[PDB]
Amino acid sequence: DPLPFFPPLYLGGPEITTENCEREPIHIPGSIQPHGALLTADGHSGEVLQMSLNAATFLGQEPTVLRGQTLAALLPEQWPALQAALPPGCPDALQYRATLDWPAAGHLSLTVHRVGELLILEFEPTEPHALRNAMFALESAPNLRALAEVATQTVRELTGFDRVMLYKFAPDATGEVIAEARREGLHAFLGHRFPASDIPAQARALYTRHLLRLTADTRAAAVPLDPVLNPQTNAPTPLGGAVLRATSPMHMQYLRNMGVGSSLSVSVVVGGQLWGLIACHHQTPYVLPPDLRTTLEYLGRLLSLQVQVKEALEH
Amino acid sequence: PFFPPLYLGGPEITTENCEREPIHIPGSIQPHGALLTADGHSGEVLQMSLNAATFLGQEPTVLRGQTLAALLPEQWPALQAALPPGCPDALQYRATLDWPAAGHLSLTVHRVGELLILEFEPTEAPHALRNAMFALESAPNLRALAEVATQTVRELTGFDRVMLYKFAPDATGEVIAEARREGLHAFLGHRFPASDIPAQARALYTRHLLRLTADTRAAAVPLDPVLNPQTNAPTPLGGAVLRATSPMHMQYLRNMGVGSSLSVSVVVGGQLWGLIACHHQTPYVLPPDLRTTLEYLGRLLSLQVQVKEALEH
Ligand SMILES: *C/C=C1/C(=C/c2[nH]c(/C=C3[NH+]=C(/C=C4\NC(=O)C(C=C)=C4C)C(C)=C\3CCC(=O)O)c(CCC(=O)O)c2C)NC(=O)[C@H]1C
Ligand SMILES: *C/C=C1/C(=C/c2[nH]c(/C=C3[NH+]=C(/C=C4\NC(=O)C(C=C)=C4C)C(C)=C\3CCC(=O)O)c(CCC(=O)O)c2C)NC(=O)[C@H]1C
Repeated sequence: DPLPFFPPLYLGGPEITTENCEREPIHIPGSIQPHGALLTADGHSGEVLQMSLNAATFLGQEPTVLRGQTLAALLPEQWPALQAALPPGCPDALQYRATLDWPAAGHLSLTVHRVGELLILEFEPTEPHALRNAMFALESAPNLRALAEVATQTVRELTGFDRVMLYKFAPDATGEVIAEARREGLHAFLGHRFPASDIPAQARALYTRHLLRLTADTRAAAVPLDPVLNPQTNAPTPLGGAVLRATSPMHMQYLRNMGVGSSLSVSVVVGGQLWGLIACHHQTPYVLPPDLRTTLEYLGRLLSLQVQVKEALEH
Repeated sequence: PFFPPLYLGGPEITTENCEREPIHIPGSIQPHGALLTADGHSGEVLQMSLNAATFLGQEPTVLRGQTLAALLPEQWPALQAALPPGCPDALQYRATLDWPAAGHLSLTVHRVGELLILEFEPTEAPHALRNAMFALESAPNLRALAEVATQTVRELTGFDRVMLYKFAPDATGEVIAEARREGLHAFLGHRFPASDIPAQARALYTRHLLRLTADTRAAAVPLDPVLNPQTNAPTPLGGAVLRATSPMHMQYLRNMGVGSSLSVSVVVGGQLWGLIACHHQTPYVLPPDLRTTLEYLGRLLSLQVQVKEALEH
């Protein structure tokens, strides 16, 4: 039965059990994963409102100094570019990316998107023809099976992940592993099917709009935003569009129990519906840098197109 | 059918026999790169472009005996695996060579039956592609998508004019969006007859998705031999971007005052929906890595055109 979200934990909401799965407001956890930092800022003035508690250590500045400046002063070269790329009223799915040379922290990748009157800024550390070669190989795959196999093998070669599966949704939202590339010694998940509650309904809706999400370390504690609520609204900060957003504790226990240290997945979206997932596992924690993740994002789109094409060749 | 090419004493091309020019077998290439053909098994260099000596820095005869194994040691096994016998002519493999004579070359290979076609071009060596991809996806409708696409391509390439040219059901073409330098004529809204892009050229554009003319006044460079030794027949060059452009179509560019021209197929439901069409007033060799960006954009636009057309119908 579909039911509306509970309030999050920090607003006195209940703790999540197997009973109330579909009602966890996973998009507003009030916290991020510790391998990057996040700031929120007023979309018109550029006043800095919220920051992750670890921000001082990524950005090399005291909180009170950060919060006391506008983005115009903090990001003089990027602030006008942000404002042109992310105009008021734009969708929350639109992202702008730049690379910064920050004194204390080396090269940072900056990813920005806009939710209403809020700008959300994510900072992460950042670092030949493999993509072009893959694009052509995907297109020349003769059928859906060969496409799925080429796609899994390519992603594994690009990333070094221990296990890469193509996980396809059935009409009842159960899912099945239809191809996989895996490290020697791992047991096969090929042909196994998994029940529709394994990836509940509010996560599938979110995965149709925001196409990549990850868990770099399944044992890492989440880092709170400070303050936790958006001071504009005294309400929760929407993080569904932020790759740094903390992962559901329910989902992290599910991965730990499987022996997974690091998890990543790309959505494959066909005709406006979530067709499947490029799902990756690593046994140890593992951070895939932003520019490599971009390659996977591009492959997500290519695969969406090629899945349509291969399936049309099939009636 | 097709007329024989000129160099096999076929008729010269007019506006009476527009549909019958064998644009895939011109026997020559554009001079900003070099092409070798080679045997699929032996790696034996069978044809070369008369200009190969320039790019490769090799005494002419040296090449036309040697083997790819010898000539490209690191690459030759990769090719063997990447382009297995029986693969499609559409499948391409690329690498960057740090080659003694020329700082860096791009190498592009595909296979047509028993022949490997190798293309060499100068090359080199950020977020504009990722930023463009998200911009295309958030365009609210087909019109805005067209506008974003043309603007994005112009910004990435510096081309004087970028158009989105859409085919009607009878192959009548219409410029539905345009991004252009100040002080050019506007081709926005204009329609053009179907024979401007003749049937045999639309079929080729459905399979091989990027073509260009780097300099509309440059002479083609012959293949030597012109005929493939294997077959004593013309080498198919339809999947080669270095392939010489139809003199008929270069005359049409010169008469417009274009000095360089590039397009990308937008393919939807197995059919040619439209072209990303680019103009430069002067000669312009777009480097291979930037062309790759446009090739990606072509696929992304193909996806988004279907998405956007579905939310009208
Ligand atoms: C009562 C709650 C439960 C629950 C919640 C939940 N699950 C996700 C997301 C995912 N669950 C996945 C499950 C699988 N992993 C596999 O390897 C297989 C099969 C081989 C299955 C079925 C997957 C793949 C995802 C997507 C993310 C990923 O790829 O790692 C969420 C949302 C997480 C978030 O967005 O932060 C939630 C809340 N899952 C259950 O099984 C029950 C106990
Ligand atoms: C007797 C045959 C004729 C003919 C042949 C021909 N045309 C092409 C390719 C193209 N023609 C194009 C025409 C236009 N360019 C524009 O900018 C506009 C309008 C604003 C039109 C109508 C285009 C866009 C192409 C595609 C290639 C490109 O982007 O430059 C070929 C194929 C050449 C090749 O692939 O090597 C041929 C044989 N064109 C005619 O107009 C008649 C006279």
